[PDB]
Amino acid sequence: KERDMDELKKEVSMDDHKLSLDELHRKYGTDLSRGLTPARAAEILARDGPNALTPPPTTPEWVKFCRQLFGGFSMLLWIGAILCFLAYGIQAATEEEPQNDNLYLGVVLSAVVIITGCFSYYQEAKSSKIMESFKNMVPQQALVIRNGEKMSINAEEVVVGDLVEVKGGDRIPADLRIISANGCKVDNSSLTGESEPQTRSPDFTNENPLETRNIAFFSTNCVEGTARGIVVYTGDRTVMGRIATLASGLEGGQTPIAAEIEHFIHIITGVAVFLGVSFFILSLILEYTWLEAVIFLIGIIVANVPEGLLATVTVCLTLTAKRMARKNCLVKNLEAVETLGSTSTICSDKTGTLTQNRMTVAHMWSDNQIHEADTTENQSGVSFDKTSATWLALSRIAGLCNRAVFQANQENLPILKRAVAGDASESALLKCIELCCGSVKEMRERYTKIVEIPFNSTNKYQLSIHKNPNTAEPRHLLVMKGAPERILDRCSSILIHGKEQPLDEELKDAFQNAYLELGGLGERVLGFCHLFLPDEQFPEGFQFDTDDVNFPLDNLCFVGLISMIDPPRAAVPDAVGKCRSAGIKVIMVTGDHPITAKAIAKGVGIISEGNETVEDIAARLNIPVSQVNPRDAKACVVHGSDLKDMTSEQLDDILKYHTEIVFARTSPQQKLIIVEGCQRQGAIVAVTGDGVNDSPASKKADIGVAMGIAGSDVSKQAADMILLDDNFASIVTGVEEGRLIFDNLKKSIAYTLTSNIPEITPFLIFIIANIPLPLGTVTILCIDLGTDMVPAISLAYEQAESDIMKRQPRNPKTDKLVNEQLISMAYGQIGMIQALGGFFTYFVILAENGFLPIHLLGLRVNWDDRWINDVEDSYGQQWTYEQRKIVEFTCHTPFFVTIVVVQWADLVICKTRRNSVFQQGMKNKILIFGLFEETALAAFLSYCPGMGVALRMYPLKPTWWFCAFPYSLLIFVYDEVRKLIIRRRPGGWVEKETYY
Amino acid sequence: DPFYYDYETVRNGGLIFAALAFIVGLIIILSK
Amino acid sequence: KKFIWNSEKKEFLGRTGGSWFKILLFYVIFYGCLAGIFIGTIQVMLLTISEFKPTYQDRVAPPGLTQIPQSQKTEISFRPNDPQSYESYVVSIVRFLEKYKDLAQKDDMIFEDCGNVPSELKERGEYNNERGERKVCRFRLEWLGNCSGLNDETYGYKDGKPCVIIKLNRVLGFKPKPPKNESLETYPVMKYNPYVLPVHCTGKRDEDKEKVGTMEYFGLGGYPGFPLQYYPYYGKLLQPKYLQPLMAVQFTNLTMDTEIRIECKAYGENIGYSEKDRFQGRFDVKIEVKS
Ligand SMILES: C[C@H]1O[C@@H](O[C@H]2[C@@H](O)C[C@H](O[C@H]3[C@@H](O)C[C@H](O[C@H]4CC[C@@]5(C)[C@H](CC[C@@H]6[C@@H]5C[C@@H](O)[C@]5(C)[C@@H](C7=CC(=O)OC7)CC[C@]65O)C4)O[C@@H]3C)O[C@@H]2C)C[C@H](O)[C@@H]1O
Ligand SMILES: *[C@@H]1O[C@H](CO)[C@@H](O[C@@H]2O[C@H](CO)[C@@H](O)[C@H](O)[C@H]2NC(C)=O)[C@H](O)[C@H]1NC(C)=O
Ligand SMILES: *[C@@H]1O[C@H](CO)[C@@H](O[C@@H]2O[C@H](CO)[C@@H](O)[C@H](O)[C@H]2NC(C)=O)[C@H](O)[C@H]1NC(C)=O
Ligand SMILES: CC(C)CCC[C@@H](C)[C@H]1CC[C@H]2[C@@H]3CC=C4C[C@@H](O)CC[C@]4(C)[C@H]3CC[C@]12C
Ligand SMILES: CC(C)CCC[C@@H](C)[C@H]1CC[C@H]2[C@@H]3CC=C4C[C@@H](O)CC[C@]4(C)[C@H]3CC[C@]12C
Ligand SMILES: CC(C)CCC[C@@H](C)[C@H]1CC[C@H]2[C@@H]3CC=C4C[C@@H](O)CC[C@]4(C)[C@H]3CC[C@]12C
Ligand SMILES: *[C@@H]1O[C@H](CO)[C@@H](O)[C@H](O)[C@H]1NC(C)=O
Ligand SMILES: [Mg+2]
Ligand SMILES: [Mg+2]
Ligand code: NA
Repeated sequence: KERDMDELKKEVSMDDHKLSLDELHRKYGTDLSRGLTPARAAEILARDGPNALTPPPTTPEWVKFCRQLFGGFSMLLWIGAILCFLAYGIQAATEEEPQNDNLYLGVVLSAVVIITGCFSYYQEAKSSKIMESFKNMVPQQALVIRNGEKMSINAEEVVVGDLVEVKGGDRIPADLRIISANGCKVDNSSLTGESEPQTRSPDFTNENPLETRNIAFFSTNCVEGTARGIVVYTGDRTVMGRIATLASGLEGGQTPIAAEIEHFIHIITGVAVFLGVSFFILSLILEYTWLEAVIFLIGIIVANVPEGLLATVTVCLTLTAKRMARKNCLVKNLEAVETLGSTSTICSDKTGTLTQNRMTVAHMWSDNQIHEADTTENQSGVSFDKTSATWLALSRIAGLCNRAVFQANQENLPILKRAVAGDASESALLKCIELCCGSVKEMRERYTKIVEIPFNSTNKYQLSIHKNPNTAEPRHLLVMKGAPERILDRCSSILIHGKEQPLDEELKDAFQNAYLELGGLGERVLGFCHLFLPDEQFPEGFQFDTDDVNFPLDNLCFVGLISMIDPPRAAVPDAVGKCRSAGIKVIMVTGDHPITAKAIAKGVGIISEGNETVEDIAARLNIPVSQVNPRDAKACVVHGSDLKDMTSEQLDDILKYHTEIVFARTSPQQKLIIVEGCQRQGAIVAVTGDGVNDSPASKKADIGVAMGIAGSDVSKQAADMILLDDNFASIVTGVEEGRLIFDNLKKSIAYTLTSNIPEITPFLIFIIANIPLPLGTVTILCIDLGTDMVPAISLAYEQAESDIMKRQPRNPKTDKLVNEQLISMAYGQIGMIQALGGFFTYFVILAENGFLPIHLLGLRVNWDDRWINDVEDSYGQQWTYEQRKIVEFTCHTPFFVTIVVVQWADLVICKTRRNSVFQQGMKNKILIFGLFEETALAAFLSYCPGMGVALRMYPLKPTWWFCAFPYSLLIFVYDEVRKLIIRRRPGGWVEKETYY
Repeated sequence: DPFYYDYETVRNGGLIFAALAFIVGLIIILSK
Repeated sequence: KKFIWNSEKKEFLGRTGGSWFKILLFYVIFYGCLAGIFIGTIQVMLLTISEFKPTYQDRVAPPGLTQIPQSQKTEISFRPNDPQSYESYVVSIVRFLEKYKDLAQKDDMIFEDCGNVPSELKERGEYNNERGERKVCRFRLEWLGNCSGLNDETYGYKDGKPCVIIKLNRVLGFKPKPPKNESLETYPVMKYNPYVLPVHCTGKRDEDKEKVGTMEYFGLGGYPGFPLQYYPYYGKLLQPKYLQPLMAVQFTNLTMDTEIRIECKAYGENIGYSEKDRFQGRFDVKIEVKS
């Protein structure tokens, strides 16, 4: 009965914060100023569990090893090995001197699955081994007030209903209920997704427990100020606890690559049992008994199983995963490497993933003119004109009138990614001055501060006064900053290029429109002004104490507005554009304010410049918003408050009739519903996030991508891919590699599937025409697990035939990894020519040694006999047993060589699916080495001392090595003209029937 | 007698070719 | 999803009718061209070989040594009383010697009377077709004394003390070369070393050599071997109805109700052996006359 437990977690949380202080004191029974007694503390601590998320479900190493020993591809080889021991059981107990070929093969198939499990397991486990090196769990302490005394205990030693105090810089331990605030600003970024530092007030503000201000949250950090509260929720019953436990209990789904592998096995066994059954019935119709026919059935079906294709595909995926690890893109799953390419809808998180999740100085308003600043994390953009008097004024208004400085170790760290204490706004301003205006150390101490006036609770303004060390004027310098409404009410002078002017409305309205431009853009604007103090009314000894009116509040000189916002990450816009360039539907999913979400969406590409929403049209026509037709709005913003009152059909409609969607104010449990909505269409979903709100989303999606450093640990663990460097362009890299490895995979499949026809046809016509065995078992192993290993792996190294980032994403119902065209090529045409080429060399060796092909009919009866040492050929010669068996084995060896020779041309025609070998180019050095290794290995398996003994692969007369050349060249020419007709005729006969 | 094939000549030659074709591919994958 | 059989928009087994015809026609033309190509190349291959000689003859360098009772495991186990116990043997012996009767070798245009004494080799020119159909030297059953008889349709053979004739593997152009007069300890044999290929039987270990008491050999004129006047072979095309030499071996003093191993080793310079092929040159048999 765990279904009800998960269902009670998918629902949005409820609370009881909206209570009076006396009612709360009665419900929890705790002194609001002294707290509770330590006895009651330990009494609860040993009553419901310590304040800490219960550990994740430990995964023993033998479990995931056995996991790698199963699955889709491995299970096929398991039924094959079991069928080998079954056929061997039928062969041992029923006939004399049974041949050890079947058992010899069964153990090999088992070893194939086991070794593949060892390699793949060591790989997937290595990905988690480097993950255990990223958990830097520093046990932090909490400040709890108990028995009237403040004490710092461990966060796990905290109980329910106890007084807790926080200092600006501390992390909120458990979920509290704010009872006494003082300039408290917490960071609910990793949880609800609120970007700007949200303030916390003891009064009840909103019915929703998340948007309200009287609740402190788990894993949130106190940015500035102090606050008191009562611990309402502890342990897993917390907000982020109820989210983490939800992510740990959700389903993973089925990767698309796994579905393609399953369907591929379906076709493989579909034709395997078809040929095995039709030939079993045909064999019984001929002459063979049930005993023999069963062995034939098992042989035909098992032979149709690509034995080596398992490891070649596993390595094929591991190689592509290596390039992911090089670019700091870790994949915990060995198949999730491909999922980015088959993706068609990306649900990205705004704060932390799309944006830098850090307040930064956006624009300026110098000389009645907007000036955009560099808002990149690595500082690689256009710089504003920084050589004017208005700049030297404004920069000092920021470099002096600000309560923000650096810290101890902040000396070698970069200018932006360094720790700064104080307000987020003041930190951003300090950074922009420390970068675009020299330094602030000597620039701040050069002006000895006299008096300061901090921000007010009402009419927020921060002013101060400083001395003037300029060697041109010994007067004073008064500076002030504040909201753009506080500076407009206390100013009359205006600065321009160095001189002053009145507050003329012709330029004051020019200030108002510039305020609404930076305001409607989702940014927070600030005003900076200063005024000279006459040294004749306030000489260099008058200490204007902070009591009464000592400075001229009005007649100040305004320098310019300075807006700010959390900017998007560096390559995020270009990357989003690249995704849309391929056809990937980008949908922003965040729980922040729509005012900022829409602005950042416009600034990254999720909202195209020109497309309007249902509200934008109404605002453009001065008409009620409920009149316009939603079909006229290509894009739409969805307020999460409205999403609560929606059904499945409605969200389906939101995604069907709107191309650009922006979900705002969405709860963590709602992101799950959004992802499921995008999945109800039938498309592939990739959710990129960082905070804990993206944990259930990054878990239910087909693939979850978490940020490596700027993301929490819950969502990072519950994800399928991690961007260790937070470079969002790795998403574009991933989708490129996913489509690349998909097509290259098809090529490797067609390669290994082509060799099956010449591997099985000798045994088929062996039964029909009753000729001596043309191809042995060990030789087949030398082909599937020997020579063809390097070619198949080298085929994965092929590059793009055309621009893959241009074509639309693959359709899951139409574009399959193994379509019926591929089987018509490998099993149908190519492999058939290879089989004929092998039978050619067969008849060549036998006819040259005295057994003409016409005479080989019905000869296997006495040929396979061990004691008939007087078998007649076409010349009348009598061959013994070993003398004719030597010819049979030295006939298997050139058949093996023949397969290698035709596989040369097959590997080259498989290198290009649509292009020509001349167009593409033999630059795949892995493939070149594949051909040379394949050839030299085949030659070594024939001319080495003891091959005719260990493997019965006797040496070959040099004339045999050329019996396969015409068939190989034939295959090359036919497939080349096929790829040529597909080039000149993009119609579809040669395409829709063969082009796989 | 025609009932004898100098197998050692072809075998030794095939081994030398097998060694050369392998080391050539090795040099191929070592572009330096 | 697996009921794509048909629809009202024409699909059968997955595709339409016109598509089935297009694909079937293409595959028929394609496979027809493939068959024609394979046949043409196999024809060129047929043009690279002659009718009077196999190109490669090195895989039959050491000729074999077979026997008449092609036993399932080279073992002769029967009862001296029960006639049905040894029927499988006698049937094969009669069918083998059915082509050696005096009535079978009656045409004088294809048969030539070699002689009652083993003589030198008979080379009938080259192996080409410039000459007509070569002659085959006759070999009457009378040469194998005590293992031929003048019996009726059923050759009443030996129940006690059985007979096992040996035969040298027929090889084209092979000229047998008996060992030099400097015989390196070859188990007492007659002094007719120059015109007959010697073949001597023996046990296999100290036990088999003791159980087998006495052996009597029979051949052309009384020599235990094959006369050189019947070699070399000129192929089935140029010498049809050819009769290779035969030599019988009878085991008189055997230990009844005991399986004993016999190794009949043929000696000569052009006769090789093999530790892997117990039939190349030598020959093994497991006789057991259980009463
Ligand atoms: C009752 C009478 O029995 C009289 O003996 C007979 C009977 O007992 C009947 C008895 O037939 C055998 C024999 O012909 C040998 C004949 O042998 C063929 C089938 C069994 C094989 C072991 C063998 C060697 C290749 C091998 C198959 C098994 C397959 O599964 C393969 C492993 C398969 C692969 C699958 C894959 O994944 O890769 C390749 C391709 C072919 C294969 O490589 C060929 O299989 C046939 C079933 O021949 C004996 C001589 C004696 C007296 O007359 C007595 O009175
Ligand atoms: C062939 O078998 C006959 C028996 O039918 C053997 O004739 C006997 O020979 C011995 C001498 O070895 C005489 O003592 C007997 O009197 C003979 N008996 C008969 C009935 O003739 C003959 O020796 C055998 N031939 C060979 C070459 O061993
Ligand atoms: C044939 O073999 C028998 C043995 O089966 C020989 O006769 C035996 O000789 C030993 C003495 O060495 C006696 O102990 C046995 O009693 C004899 N048995 C019989 C049945 O006589 C006999 O000498 C052999 N004869 C020939 C010609 O080889
Ligand atoms: C031993 C002998 C008799 C077996 C004969 C099997 C031949 C006739 C079979 C084997 C595989 C078959 C082909 C398998 C693949 C294709 C593509 C498919 O979409 C239509 C059928 C078609 C075109 C088949 C035509 C007939 C075919 C070539
Ligand atoms: C249209 C053109 C290019 C096709 C011409 C066919 C050529 C390439 C084919 C036809 C017959 C073939 C030959 C058939 C006979 C022999 C002898 C044999 O023991 C080895 C193979 C060898 C040496 C073949 C080499 C390639 C060959 C000459
Ligand atoms: C299509 C072309 C470019 C591929 C080049 C590779 C060909 C020409 C090479 C690959 C393997 C080679 C063979 C390797 C083995 C033998 C046995 C040796 O004792 C004599 C040479 C001989 C008979 C070679 C003939 C040439 C050969 C067939
Ligand atoms: C072999 O030597 C013997 C004497 O040792 C002699 O009688 C016989 O004629 C010789 N045979 C040949 C062919 O030289
Ligand atoms: Mg986030
Ligand atoms: Mg295979
Ligand atoms: Na997952």
